[PDB]
Amino acid sequence: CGNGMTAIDKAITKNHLQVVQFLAANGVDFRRKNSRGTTPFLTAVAENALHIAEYLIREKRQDININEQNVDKDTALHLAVYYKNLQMIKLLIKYGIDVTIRNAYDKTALDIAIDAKFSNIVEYLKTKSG
Repeated sequence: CGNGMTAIDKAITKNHLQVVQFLAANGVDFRRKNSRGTTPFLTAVAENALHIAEYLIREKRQDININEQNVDKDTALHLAVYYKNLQMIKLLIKYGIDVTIRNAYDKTALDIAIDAKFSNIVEYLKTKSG
């Protein structure tokens, strides 16, 4: 639409599934990045769309790699924890998220967890996965 402000971002913000599924069937380029440099699924995670992200991860396993990263090289896990959500982070964990890929700004999760006041997510990380 211009200046990297694609309407799919606000469509995900509205949190409606029909148009999102129609666009996914049409073949939207997940490799293409917006002005912010974030992939459409990363944008959907940043918009806190549980059902849209769930559909994108379930029916597009082969379309988008679990190692695929944006320009700043971040996974959806940190962006999801940024909104303190729990159910969708458990869903992301049970999909086998990658934690062994590079990152740019180089801040870990344990150190920020000590002095950033989130408990349930980090305890869930330590409980089962490991």
